[PDB]
Amino acid sequence: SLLPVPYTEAASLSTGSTVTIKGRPLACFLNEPYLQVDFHTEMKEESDIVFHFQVCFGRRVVMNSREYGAWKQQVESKNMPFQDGQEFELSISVLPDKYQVMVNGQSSYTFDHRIKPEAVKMVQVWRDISLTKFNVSYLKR
Amino acid sequence: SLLPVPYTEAASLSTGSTVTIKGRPLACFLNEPYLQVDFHTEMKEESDIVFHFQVCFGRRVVMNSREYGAWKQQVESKNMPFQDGQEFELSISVLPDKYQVMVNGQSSYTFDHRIKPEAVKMVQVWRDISLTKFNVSYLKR
Repeated sequence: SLLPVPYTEAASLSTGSTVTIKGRPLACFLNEPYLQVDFHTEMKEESDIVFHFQVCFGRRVVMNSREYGAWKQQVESKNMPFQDGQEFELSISVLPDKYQVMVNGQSSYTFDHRIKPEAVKMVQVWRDISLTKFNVSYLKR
Repeated sequence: SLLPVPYTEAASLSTGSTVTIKGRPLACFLNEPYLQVDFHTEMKEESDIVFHFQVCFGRRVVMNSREYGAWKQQVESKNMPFQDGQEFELSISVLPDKYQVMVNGQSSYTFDHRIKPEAVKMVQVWRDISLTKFNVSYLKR
């Protein structure tokens, strides 16, 4: 749709920041489209990932970090609030201890900080979605 | 790039048909972009899949069929002729007994027919690639 995918935006995060994403899967859930959101430490796509969030729509979600080039301990969830064929609204809030992921207004996943969120310099949203909205909030000190 | 992705084309296949695909991954291999090619029995994306070919670039390839809505026996290969950051040329030939997948001119995967190739009505190419060329040959009786 409107925004380019893969979508990359320079970003800074700290406690109180919110990343808001509105989009739609490009395929029915039977075909297992993916969504991935990565919070990177540099603008380069091969840079480390403080927070990796990968949805296989209809199946599972995996979360991880990639540190000095290596994936660390995977967290896997079978929670699946996303609805087949529907637009979704994803909110990722930076809390003192964790990221909190809201899906269509419902708390759905959390991930404890492994690296300070201040290390983030870039957010990438990619895989099998169209994107109509992306925002990072910058209202807090 | 040039062609829309996801890419869908109505198609017919029989012995001697060749499907030729030229494209490039949208991400470095460290980020595990995917490529998927599905030969469908109807134009609808939820239709059965006579031949499913899914590359996780740098990692593995899985092949399967989806019959009456259900995935059948997965075949997994660790053969990985695709090169990080490079354009690829994929050829899929319909042989009497199997599909043969050539990558950059090199025989790389085969998959025995589970359903007659004459059941195919559509080909879809999707996931994390750009596409510059897609062709189905129609020269044989």
